[PDB]
Amino acid sequence: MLISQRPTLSEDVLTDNRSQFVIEPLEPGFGYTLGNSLRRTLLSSIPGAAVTSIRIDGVLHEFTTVPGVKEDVTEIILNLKSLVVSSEEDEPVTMYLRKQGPGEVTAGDIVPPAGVTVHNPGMHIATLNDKGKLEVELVVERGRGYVPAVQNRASGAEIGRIPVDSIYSPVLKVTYKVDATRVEQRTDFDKLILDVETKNSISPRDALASAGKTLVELFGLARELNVEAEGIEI
Amino acid sequence: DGRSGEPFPYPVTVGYMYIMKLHHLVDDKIHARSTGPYSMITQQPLGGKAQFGGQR
DNA sequence: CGGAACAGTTGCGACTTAGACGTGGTTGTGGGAGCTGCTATACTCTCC
DNA sequence: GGAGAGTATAGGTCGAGGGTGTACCACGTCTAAGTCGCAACTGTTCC
RNA sequence: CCCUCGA
Repeated sequence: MLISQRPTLSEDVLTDNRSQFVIEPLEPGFGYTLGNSLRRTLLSSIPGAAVTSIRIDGVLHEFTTVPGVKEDVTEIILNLKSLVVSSEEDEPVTMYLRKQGPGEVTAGDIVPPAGVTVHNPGMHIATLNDKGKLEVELVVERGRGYVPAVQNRASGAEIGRIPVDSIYSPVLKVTYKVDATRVEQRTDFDKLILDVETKNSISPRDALASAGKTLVELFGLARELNVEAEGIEI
Repeated sequence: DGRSGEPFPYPVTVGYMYIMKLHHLVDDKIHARSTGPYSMITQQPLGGKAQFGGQR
């Protein structure tokens, strides 16, 4: 009906991968109407690339230790789930990692197939003595949000294939708070604070813009029921 | 949860209870004074909200 | 932006008053209400 | 000399809204209200 | 002050 005071969006950049955003002032109650939907949208609605399953040559039935490697199996899994990757293929793509002799195995040693990018090459993966070698295959896909491991279990799954939890979401952590701002006589107005931390694939800005886009479409589904319908315009 | 839309995790006890509005009401209570009437006797401020007094 | 000359208002100062208001006297009887339903402690008085 | 008794003291803070008059007469003594005149006193109006 | 009431 009416036209409120136009709320503004502002950004304070905490680090390269972290930022705070404030939307303010909001008509009282709207901070919570935007808040959880914006957080869950930032988390679950942005597509990204992640490791799904891995093959490690030399481990088949019992997954405990890899001969010639200091890290055990599940720690290699932890180091791999933290690998930051982008993919244009939209279909699952396998990448390979092999290293021999003494030294440190890092994400930089991965040979990317055409159309994928490892953004954290210096990330420590494993460490090898002279007798050991690490031959490991990775199946990277695209998706949204965070899918657990059991959902990555193939019904025809190969022997030795280890499914992992996949973090597709380029944003790592999002929290939100609703404070009170004062507009003239009203001290109960809503101010929305979003603390959002992403990977180095995306900036917080572009993540917020993407979530806003897909939200505008989503509620556009409702707007389109009647385009004559009158609502708050500001 | 009306704010987040998420359901609360456990069943909460709900029902209908008979509630009364008691005769202690903010409108009769809130009082404040900068300066005001003083007692002619002790030359201290008066007291009570009706007299626009100060707090003891 | 002075100093008399001249003409309107309070305002103090009397006096009549009419009524409240306090004084004359005052002569058979005729002595209050209210309560006591607090506890505990220190210390002078006072009966012995 | 010394013991009971009789008397003295103390006993939470801050707030809100309410809350009072039997009883002599027949009178003089004074006062509580006055209307009403001159001074005394305010004001214009000049030259 | 008292009555009555709130913490």
